[PDB]
Amino acid sequence: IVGGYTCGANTVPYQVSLNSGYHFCGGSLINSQWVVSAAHCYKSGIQVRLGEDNINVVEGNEQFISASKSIVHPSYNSNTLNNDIMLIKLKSAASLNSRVASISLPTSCASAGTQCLISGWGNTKSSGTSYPDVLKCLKAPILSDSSCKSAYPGQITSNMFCAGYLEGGKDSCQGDSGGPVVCSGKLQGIVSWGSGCAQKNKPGVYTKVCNYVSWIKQTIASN
Ligand SMILES: [Ca+2]
Repeated sequence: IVGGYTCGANTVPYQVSLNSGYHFCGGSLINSQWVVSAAHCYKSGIQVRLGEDNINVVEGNEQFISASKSIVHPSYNSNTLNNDIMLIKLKSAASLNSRVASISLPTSCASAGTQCLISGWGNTKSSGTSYPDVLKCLKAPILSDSSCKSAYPGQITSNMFCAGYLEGGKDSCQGDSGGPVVCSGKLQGIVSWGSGCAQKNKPGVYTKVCNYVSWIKQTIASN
């Protein structure tokens, strides 16, 4: 997250870290045994880390659970990043409380102008590299589809939305991928892609979760 603020320990209780020997992507806990992330975060051998703040220090609220199965969306296209969503089943159910909690799925899509919370352990610099060890947060609005398509001609599908600031300075970045965009207490987006981080006229692009609710619910019900 560039231009964000330190969330505070366990203030974003649905945020997960995906770990393969190191943190490589975020995700969101949507019930006691399932996480949603970005398909471009797919790899074998994932450990899901819940209850994290400092990802390099054991602080006492963590739960470390290996994945038992990963399901990339059937129509994911790695070249365009259309349908950039995947589900991860945990080998065992997590223990839910105030510091580790699921986030509700949306019943309706969010409209442009709605303010959302984006979080992650990604890079904090738009030029260069500095990775934080504690979770960072950013409040940002959903932008109009017209402005999103004008910033990224020919690249925005119906399964994507833009959020952030056209003036730059505040954005999600590398290492935030897969993490949540939460608006009015519902998971509306997944950190997906952008042209650099925090550049003028190049806001972040997010997977539009409301289009996938049926696929999520059907997949969970049978796996
Ligand atoms: Ca920790």
